[PDB]
Amino acid sequence: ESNIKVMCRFRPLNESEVNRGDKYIAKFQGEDTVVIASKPYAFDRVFQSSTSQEQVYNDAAKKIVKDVLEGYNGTIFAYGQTSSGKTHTMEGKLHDPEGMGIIPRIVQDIFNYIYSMDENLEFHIKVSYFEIYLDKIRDLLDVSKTNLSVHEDKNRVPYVKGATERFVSSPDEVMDTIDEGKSNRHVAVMNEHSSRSHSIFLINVKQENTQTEQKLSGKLYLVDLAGSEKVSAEGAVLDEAKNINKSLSALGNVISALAEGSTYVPYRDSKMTRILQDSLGGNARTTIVICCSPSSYNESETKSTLLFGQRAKT
Repeated sequence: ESNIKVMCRFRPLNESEVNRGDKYIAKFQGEDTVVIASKPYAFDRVFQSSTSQEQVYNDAAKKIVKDVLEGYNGTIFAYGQTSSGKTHTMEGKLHDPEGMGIIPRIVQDIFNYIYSMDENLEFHIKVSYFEIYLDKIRDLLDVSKTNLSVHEDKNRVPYVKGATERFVSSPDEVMDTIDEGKSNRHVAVMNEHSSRSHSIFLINVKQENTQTEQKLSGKLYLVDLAGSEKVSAEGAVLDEAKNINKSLSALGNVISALAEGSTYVPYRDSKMTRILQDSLGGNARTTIVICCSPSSYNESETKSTLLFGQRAKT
């Protein structure tokens, strides 16, 4: 009923960390569940370390991509604490086909589809890239715009006023756009390269059918979530933490309302969920990719992650 799928990916394992003296802590009872500290967590799918990039994309994103090319909206969330493998899962290696993670594979599927239609279909792809930072909407493609707003049009379709829309005509133009924006996202520092905001990448695929003169329009949102911080330097990083946690809780409330089939879903309680209202719940398709470390050293954070993912399971 909810249309939301939660998928948990576990990472290997690496040499540097085996030499520190860590245990694997994660046990699997089938395609379903991960068991950590004797507690079971069931999801829509659990990927162990042997699961390839391509098969993660196939399970998580491929049919969402098809649906947007058929005129639907969709959303993919990436959640994980640092070193959970969130970036390997979402981006991977640029031009490596085995290889590349979810986002470049999406871009590759879209343009293959386009190239294979050629005659019959005319495409215009608009991309946007912005972050939710300290509850402000900042454009990552134009840093001069640091405080945008969300609105609804006449048919209650959400839009970000003033956000940069770039036309793109090839996979390279798309990845370039991603890179420009990454260079502007708020990161920091006792972890390391720690996102201090949520990022939203929008792929808007507009179609016109040559033969029939009929238009199609689909929105695909790629949301990279900053991890919840258990922070009590009591200054700007504090404000960052409290905002990250609130927005995650607001998202979790909506996610949970949808998963439990609530007749009222509280989209209004945060800027992100207002932005995502036509692409999260209803006839939209969503995958939540939560990334976890197997390491014993990470055990409480992957627990934090798993429980957040559970807010979304029916």
